[PDB]
Amino acid sequence: SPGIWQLDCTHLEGKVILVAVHVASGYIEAEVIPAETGQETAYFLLKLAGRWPVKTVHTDNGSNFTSTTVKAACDWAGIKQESMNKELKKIIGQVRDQAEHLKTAVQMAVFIHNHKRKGGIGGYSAGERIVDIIATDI
Amino acid sequence: SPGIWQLDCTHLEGKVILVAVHVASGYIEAEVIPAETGQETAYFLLKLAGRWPVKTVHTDNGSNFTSTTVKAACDWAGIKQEDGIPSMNKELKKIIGQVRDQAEHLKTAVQMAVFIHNHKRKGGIGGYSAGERIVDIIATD
Ligand SMILES: Cc1onc(-c2ccccc2)c1CO
Repeated sequence: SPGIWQLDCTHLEGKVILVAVHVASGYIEAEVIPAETGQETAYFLLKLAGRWPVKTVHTDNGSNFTSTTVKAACDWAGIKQESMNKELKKIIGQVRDQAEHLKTAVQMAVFIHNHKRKGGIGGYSAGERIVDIIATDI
Repeated sequence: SPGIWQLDCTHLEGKVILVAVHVASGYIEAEVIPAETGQETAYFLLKLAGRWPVKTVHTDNGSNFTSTTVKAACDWAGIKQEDGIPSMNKELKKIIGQVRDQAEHLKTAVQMAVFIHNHKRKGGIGGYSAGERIVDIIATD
């Protein structure tokens, strides 16, 4: 399960957020982009794979995955194509106040989501789960 | 020393590459930006700090770091900003030169070069890559 990611889209304030969730830990990355395009997705995946060892992404059916540029990026990076963010809507809502731009609220919420300890003393954050899973794997 | 990151910039084809180096591992993260503004740096650091446990940052003390926007982002994320504290730039431009022909746009070749830097075995076949060192270094349990 170490290299499996889920990628999905969300539309807010007539704008687009790509969210990737590392499935075994619930760790996320997100970015706001103007539109859900092949180019934008492919750049996103390339960033992702250069940072974590991505093996497989699960995506929705959308055209932005079928593009020639996304397939070239996947081939180049060795990625094979095949709810956790409902919390991210919520966190985006709780911090919307604290910033002018959406892209800033998005990133603040990613920070909050990844650093938040689940459970009591002895708990782990998503950020800690992902690094532990990967370290263990090696 | 595990939460220390150095920030740096490099220029190419007349655009700004913002680079974050994890000091103890060599792991790099990088984005191409329109210009070295307060806002673009703050946005960069905030994305960084949401992805890794960023305790400290060293800067070249460029003017984008003296901006209130950056200092306010560091604050929010609990990062200690350390301006003026002393290449990767050369090694990265050379890797960029090797993949440059495979990408329409610079930004894309930047992420390809980051990927290659992070996956490269350092030393012999018995060794480990930057991507491997950082997780090993950062893993708490
Ligand atoms: C080989 C290999 O196997 N896993 C990784 C890796 C890459 C990025 C982050 C963490 C691990 C690598 C290269 O860095």
